[PDB]
Amino acid sequence: PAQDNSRFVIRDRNWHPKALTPDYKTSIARSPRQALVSIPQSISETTGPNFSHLGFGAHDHDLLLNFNNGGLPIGERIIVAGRVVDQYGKPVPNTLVEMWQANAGGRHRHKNDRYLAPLDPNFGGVGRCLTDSDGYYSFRTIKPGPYPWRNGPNDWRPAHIHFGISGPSIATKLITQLYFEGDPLIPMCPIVKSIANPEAVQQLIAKLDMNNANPMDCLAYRFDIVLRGQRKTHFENC
Amino acid sequence: PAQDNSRFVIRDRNWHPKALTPDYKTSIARSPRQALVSIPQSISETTGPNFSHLGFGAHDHDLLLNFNNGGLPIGERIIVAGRVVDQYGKPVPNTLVEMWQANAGGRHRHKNDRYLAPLDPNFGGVGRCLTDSDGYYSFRTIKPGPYPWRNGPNDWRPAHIHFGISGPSIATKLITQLYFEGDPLIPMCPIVKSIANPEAVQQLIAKLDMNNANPMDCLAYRFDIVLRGQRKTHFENC
Amino acid sequence: PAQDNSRFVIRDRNWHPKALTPDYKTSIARSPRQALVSIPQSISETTGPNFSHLGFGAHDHDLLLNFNNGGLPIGERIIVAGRVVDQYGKPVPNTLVEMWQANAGGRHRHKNDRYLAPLDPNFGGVGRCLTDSDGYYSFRTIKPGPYPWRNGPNDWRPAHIHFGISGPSIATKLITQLYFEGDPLIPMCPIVKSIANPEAVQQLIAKLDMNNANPMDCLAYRFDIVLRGQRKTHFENC
Amino acid sequence: PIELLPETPSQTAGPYVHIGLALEAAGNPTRDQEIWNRLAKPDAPGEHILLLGQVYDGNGHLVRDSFLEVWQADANGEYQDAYNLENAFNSFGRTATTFDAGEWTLHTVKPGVVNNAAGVPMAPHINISLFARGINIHLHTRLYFDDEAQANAKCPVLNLIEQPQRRETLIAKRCEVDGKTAYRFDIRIQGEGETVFFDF
Amino acid sequence: PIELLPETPSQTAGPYVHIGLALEAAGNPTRDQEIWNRLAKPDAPGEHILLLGQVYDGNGHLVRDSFLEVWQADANGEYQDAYNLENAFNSFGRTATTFDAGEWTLHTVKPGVVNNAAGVPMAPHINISLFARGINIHLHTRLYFDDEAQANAKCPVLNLIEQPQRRETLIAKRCEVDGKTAYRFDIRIQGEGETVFFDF
Amino acid sequence: PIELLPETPSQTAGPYVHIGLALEAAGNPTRDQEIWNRLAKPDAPGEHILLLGQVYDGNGHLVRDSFLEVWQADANGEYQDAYNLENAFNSFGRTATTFDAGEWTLHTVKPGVVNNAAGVPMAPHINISLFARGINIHLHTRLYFDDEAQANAKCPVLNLIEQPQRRETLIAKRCEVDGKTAYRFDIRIQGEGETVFFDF
Amino acid sequence: PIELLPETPSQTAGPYVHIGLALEAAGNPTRDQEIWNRLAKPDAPGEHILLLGQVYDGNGHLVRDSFLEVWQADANGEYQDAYNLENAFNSFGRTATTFDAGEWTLHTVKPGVVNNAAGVPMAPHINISLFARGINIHLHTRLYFDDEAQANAKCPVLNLIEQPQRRETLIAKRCEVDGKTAYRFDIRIQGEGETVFFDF
Ligand SMILES: [Fe+3]
Ligand SMILES: [Fe+3]
Ligand SMILES: [Fe+3]
Ligand SMILES: [Fe+3]
Repeated sequence: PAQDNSRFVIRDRNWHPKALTPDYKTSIARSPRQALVSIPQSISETTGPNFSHLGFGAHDHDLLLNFNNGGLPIGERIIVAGRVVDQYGKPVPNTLVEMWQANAGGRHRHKNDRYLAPLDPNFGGVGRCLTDSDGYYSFRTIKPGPYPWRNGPNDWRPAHIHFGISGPSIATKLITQLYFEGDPLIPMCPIVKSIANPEAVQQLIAKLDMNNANPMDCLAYRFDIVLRGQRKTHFENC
Repeated sequence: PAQDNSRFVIRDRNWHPKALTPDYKTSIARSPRQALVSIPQSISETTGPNFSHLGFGAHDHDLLLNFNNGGLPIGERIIVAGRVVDQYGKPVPNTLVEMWQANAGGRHRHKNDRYLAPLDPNFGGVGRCLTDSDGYYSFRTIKPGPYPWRNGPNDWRPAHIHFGISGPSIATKLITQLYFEGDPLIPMCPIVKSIANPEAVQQLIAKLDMNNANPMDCLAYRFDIVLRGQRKTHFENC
Repeated sequence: PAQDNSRFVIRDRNWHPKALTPDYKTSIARSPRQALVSIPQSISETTGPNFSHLGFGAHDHDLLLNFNNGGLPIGERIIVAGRVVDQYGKPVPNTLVEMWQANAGGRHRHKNDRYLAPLDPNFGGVGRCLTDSDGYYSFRTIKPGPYPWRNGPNDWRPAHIHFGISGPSIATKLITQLYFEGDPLIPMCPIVKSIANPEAVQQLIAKLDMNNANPMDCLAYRFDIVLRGQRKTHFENC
Repeated sequence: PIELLPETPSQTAGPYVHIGLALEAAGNPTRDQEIWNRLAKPDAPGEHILLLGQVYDGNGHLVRDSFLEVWQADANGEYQDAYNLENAFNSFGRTATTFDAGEWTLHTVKPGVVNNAAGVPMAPHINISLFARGINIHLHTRLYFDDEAQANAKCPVLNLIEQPQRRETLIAKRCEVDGKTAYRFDIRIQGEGETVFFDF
Repeated sequence: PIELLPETPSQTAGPYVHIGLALEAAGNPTRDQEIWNRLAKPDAPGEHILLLGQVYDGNGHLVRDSFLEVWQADANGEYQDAYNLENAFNSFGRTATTFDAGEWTLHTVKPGVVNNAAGVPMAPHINISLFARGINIHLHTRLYFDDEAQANAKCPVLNLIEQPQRRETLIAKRCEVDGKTAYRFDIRIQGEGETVFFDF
Repeated sequence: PIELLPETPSQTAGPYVHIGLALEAAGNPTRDQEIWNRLAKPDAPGEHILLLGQVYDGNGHLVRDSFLEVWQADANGEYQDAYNLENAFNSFGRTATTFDAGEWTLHTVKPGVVNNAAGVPMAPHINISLFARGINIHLHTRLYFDDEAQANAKCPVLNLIEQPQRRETLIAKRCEVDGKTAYRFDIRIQGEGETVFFDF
Repeated sequence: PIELLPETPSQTAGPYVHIGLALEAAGNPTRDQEIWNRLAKPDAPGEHILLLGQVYDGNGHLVRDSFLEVWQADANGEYQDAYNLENAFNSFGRTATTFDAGEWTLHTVKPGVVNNAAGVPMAPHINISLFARGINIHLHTRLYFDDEAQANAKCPVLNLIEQPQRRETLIAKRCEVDGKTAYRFDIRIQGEGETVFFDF
């Protein structure tokens, strides 16, 4: 069993996007009108699942090989690497990082995606990696393309990869999106503009990593994730 | 009886805090959804109570002696003085200034305050003073300490003293809070941030007054209150 | 026994306060007129006491409980934490950090303090803590209040806690004072102004640490101490 | 344009408003002279009435920490500004709702008629100011009486409210508490049946 | 003040959240080992229950693309952090609502009592995290049981909610589906009967 | 050039230094274990001596609030860094002058000979650090003995002081207090007969 | 903090201070009414005294261009602020030291006892302000009498000076010049036996 020995730095809800962001239409009916009730951290909030004993497949992180129907996917071959640290800069080892995206044309392998860009018979779009001792993760995929959506009459989502990070607790569990360096669609997207601070948007932009690129093969992008700062309990209950 | 001979400058409701300020949680359910109906000023609005004949006790303004159970309060002895003027710079004489606060630890003498900091057996936290001929008031008290409250998970109110000023009319009546110079908790408080303009937050910050401090005894703080401007009626009903 | 294997970076006596600083009156008769004689470092200077075997009491670092006469101190409950590192950034483990202060009112528990603010029957004002493996220390106390002193006619010491740090040697031994963030009394104090460089005064100002504060309980302040750099001896006696 | 000195910004009264403006209600000892809910002494002229009400937020829940200030004319329609506890009538008074008494009470006389700036008579009204935690700047409102239907229909202030259904919120329903004439005035800060708040 | 590294901002899980976190529910082929809605194997200790519920938006319409994550203790009140599919019980699980199944399901045991930081026992609860399109940052809530009324009134977390009417939204109503013990938990994100959400 | 992290600036010990570093002298209750003026226990090896002195300012007046810290080797010329109150000898100790006792006292043994970095032997000395109000940064000095004239003339540290008349200030005069061997060391911070202070 | 209008900076009175403030001592013709060294007319109440003294610099040399101003109470301990030359006694006076008269003189009565702010009686004193070339901002001092030893030991101002040796500098020694009661008060601006100067 797990023990209550950790405390997590309180979330800055002015840094994160607000619940009600009108330009992103679906958020109007799906946001609370009442205020969130603040509760102190206990064993329920400070503990979380550890996925070290989960059986990962050999190609679970390799989106170029985990679907495979006798071929390679069409699109810009890239490596998406980075490190998962907390707010104190301390690495987060053996944590679960899950990712999903669309193909080179902006089409997802889902029944609800009725977009006219075709599917890639060799691309699924799912990945999962367990961070190492130093908090490092790596994925091999193709660069996803942008896609339109029914929000505004001419709205386009930028090229992105959705990310899900577990962390040491359910208090650190985060779901976010990675964007690509220089994409002109970033300042136009309502989901990106749900974030009020422009410095907060910068944390979501993956930078081109030529150093980590494989010559004559694939490019690379760096994306570091910062989870809530973990500290030990002190002076509690006197 | 009182007469209708004065008109008051209309309140700038963009300077003052708005009714709905989401970060201050309790303001969500306690703020009008409908607009305020604008009405002209009549004898009902332009008149107000005069408290010159109220029987003030000797220590009503001295919080160091008005409670007293055989002792002096623990905390930073301070003098809180200032002037009450209207928007035209005209002094407001013989007006009621009332104040209340917490002790040096952040504990109020109220049954609803369940904060763990102890009560000071020699401190009440109430004060009242009628301004002199030039609009000056003065209080002698101890500097209150910050206190936590159930809003966000780690929200702390800065050191403050609540103030109530009557003025010539019910139209000039105001309740506000005084904050202390250089307190790092000021830009972090949701109640303070309910005021959008930072130049407005500055009017609430009491400045250290070394010139008014009693050497080897107590320090002093200056806090000037500005009420709505009073002008005489002209060209009304032609 | 201890050995001579270390050398300490020479003290910058223009960074530190000078001996003769006229505005701090008592420093006129208590400062050398002759110059300090410079001597090389030997085993006498490069060694110092280790306090790992000293019998620390349970509440030696907790000023909220180490005096106790059936109660809790009145004042702003705060945690004073930080790290002790040398000029190279190397942590200083198992070192002695000692501290002393006044109460919430500015009164010390000493016979020579004749200031009119009362003594807190539940507060002593002494604390000691041995740093951990990474150089971290922590104290739990109440925020001291400013106090007047006979220097100038209206001189007031800012809120401070005195600190004593031993370090690896007698050459690293230091006594300093911690000041609090945003206190308007800091640029007016003659003892503070004894330090010419304003960037040096900044090292003495403890910053508000919200991340280390215990929600609904107490606030926290961060204060990092930097001692003289320790390096190994090279090319000595050829 | 011409800029004057800015007015000091308003801040909420806070939860502990009672320790400074409603000492008895805070469970603390009172001073010799206090400003409370007894505007009229038994031997004062006019029809002696009792006012009581509750305050509701947007979720229809009671506001158990509200503070109210009232300003009204006497039976002859005059404003007595010179506050003194020896007077048979005082035009000013304060009241509050506590956790024990989630309902405020006020002992006064029914006000007389007063004219507006234009000389037009206004219906018998009581000016109210509401303060509480969550209310950044106090709310202004008026209390009108249901048995003054003729005057309420002619009031220049009440007719400034466009919709007639909103005017009804400012009208207090006549009831009886212990054989005494009483009027009930419930304030709904937000939502369905929201009370009209003024700006002047 | 002391400024730490800012946390990576949250973004909506999006409409296609299922392809990466709920593969079977997305109609796509699964991997060997998947994190899903069966926390307890039929041979696990404690009272075996079935949990179901629907998620509603502000217009009273169903959210058919929501993704939920649960975290609960075992029958002895212990959190099993080491996730393994060979375990009789796992404290973590994942469920979702599809266009086919507008209702989510979860097969588990009733959690035992766990204490808070101060050592005060909390009532049997299930920590829930809600993700969906339109939800920028996930919503945190707790599920409580109706047949645990005594413990529910003594819970330090449930008593932190000022209004008693809002505490009822976190309480799941007991029913029976095919002779198996079931509890229904509907979540109303916005509007009337809006579920209490937490911040920690 | 190369810049390292700046050292934390020094500040005066202040008048109330005693409450934190000399508890008994402050008239306050002591803790179980304290660092004080008894370096050597009666059964410790070496010649047991008693040290005492006074501190003078620039006007020849007594400094009744000074705090002193000492660091010395044992009789065999070794530095015992592992501070423990169970040890027969401790190389470190603290003392102070109060308004009651304007003279400090220290109970120790005469130190042995220790070599410098170059291998040259230094004369028997005690390293002293002086703190007080008015002293922004502590003063370093050494205490030499008058009955060690031969060794004092050969000391590489004592010979770094250009003028011979200044070397005499660091020399303690042998006297007798209650039939016990004692040495007097008076410190003159400023003026005529000023004590040599070091920098290292 | 609150910043007021800065005070006009002080400057030295200069070597020719006499032409504007001590006309007779400058060898220039006087005006009808002059402020000088005769505070008491021969018919005034109280013990009539003569005050004299010299002013020395840091090298023990005489200051022959100093200008002094005195402020003292009468025999009853009262300050006579309304300056008029027809009065038997005036609380204010002016004296100086010239190249001819390197000694200043003052004819007055011995001041009575006055209380401080707290109501504690101060010993009989004379407030002195010293001006001269080389003195940028005037020096404030007090003159006390030696035959008032009992009152001098109980004075709250004289006991504010830490060192007893420095309190003796403010005490004037009693002598007799031509059968008239005289007190000598030498002022040493700098060095050995330096007079105590005040700040208020
Ligand atoms: Fe408050
Ligand atoms: Fe997407
Ligand atoms: Fe101090
Ligand atoms: Fe000149």
